[PDB]
Amino acid sequence: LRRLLVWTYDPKIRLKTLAALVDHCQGRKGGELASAVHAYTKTGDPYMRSLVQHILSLVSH
Amino acid sequence: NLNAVRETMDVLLEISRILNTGLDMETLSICVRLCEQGINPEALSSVIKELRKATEALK
Amino acid sequence: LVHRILPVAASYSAVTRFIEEKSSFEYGQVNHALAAAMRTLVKEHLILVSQLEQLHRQGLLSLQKLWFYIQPAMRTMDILASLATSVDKGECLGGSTLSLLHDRSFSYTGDSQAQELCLYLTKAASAPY
Amino acid sequence: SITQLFDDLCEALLPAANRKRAKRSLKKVAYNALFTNLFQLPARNKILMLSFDLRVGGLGPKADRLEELVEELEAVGSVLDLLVQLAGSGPPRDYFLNNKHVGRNVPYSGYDCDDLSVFEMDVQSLISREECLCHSMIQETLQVMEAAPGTGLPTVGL
Repeated sequence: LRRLLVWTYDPKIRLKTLAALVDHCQGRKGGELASAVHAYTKTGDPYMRSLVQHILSLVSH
Repeated sequence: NLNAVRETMDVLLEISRILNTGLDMETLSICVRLCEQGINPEALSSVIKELRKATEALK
Repeated sequence: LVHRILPVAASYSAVTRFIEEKSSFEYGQVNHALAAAMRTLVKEHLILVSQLEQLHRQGLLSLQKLWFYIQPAMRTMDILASLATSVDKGECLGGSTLSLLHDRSFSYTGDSQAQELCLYLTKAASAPY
Repeated sequence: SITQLFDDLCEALLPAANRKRAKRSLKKVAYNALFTNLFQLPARNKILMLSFDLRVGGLGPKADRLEELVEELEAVGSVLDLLVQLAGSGPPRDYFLNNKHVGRNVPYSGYDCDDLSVFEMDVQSLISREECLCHSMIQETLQVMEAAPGTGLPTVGL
């Protein structure tokens, strides 16, 4: 419907954090890759505080 | 007596096989040593079946 | 898109050449069990290929479904195609293999996909030792 | 101790391939069932009562052997008392019956056609068993060749 406009609408919003994460951590290594991932967890939205709370759940271990 | 209790251990095996009990040689040795203490065997019949149930509970 | 799918066959080429040769007595008694728990995985590889072909016969396979299917087969077969070309290159006999597999089971401790696989490989290679 | 032999019972009945937390729970299972019966006729007579059902189901020499062994074990009393309570829940030519060609002065009864027909059934059970193996080897593998891919392998979970 609507030539895949509505069907890929929901992924675009999520990609607008995943692209932010790869742009943001560029040129950072080490224990600052626990700081940069924690900083993006705090947004105010559950849709991106259940996505970076999973990336963070992997970087914890 | 050590001659006699090896032969009685061997004859004891056949009547545990043909009565279709779950015991093999190792469990037969465990059970003959356990009954030697003085435990009532009608009680042991339940703990062996409960072990064989809860073993299958894992797999 | 084909060159995205080609890494599966490239990560299959450097697996069977270990199993189908590097297991014999001259090579030690340690290349045996390495080719005795890498063979089960290659059996699994051929299992997956046959299960795909059956769907292809019913008109139910194209490049995209194949592309989704092979991401489990290039996140797992690539681990093997990395380990195999480092154990084979350089004489890894006895404890040197087991140090290399305590180095490449520490290379994955933050992935958690490949860590269990490396532990499985060295838990079969530790048995003759 | 006696409570230590119950750990060895858990050791034989569960082999190792986790495997350090299951054995204490099975040890609990071994202890918890022993004392419920303790809160709440000879021995060889039950052997005869079980040899009877054998003879009802045919198979003569097996009953003749079961009675043969308890007769010489009376010529360990508490361990056969366990076997009669564990019965029937575990895992389980000759040319002198219907072949009268061998022997010395063989018994004269005329002929046979009524046990010679149950001498083919003695092989027919084997012929019916060794085809059930190949039914259960083609089935376990057609359960692999036909499925949606990777639902019998955890490789999709990698």
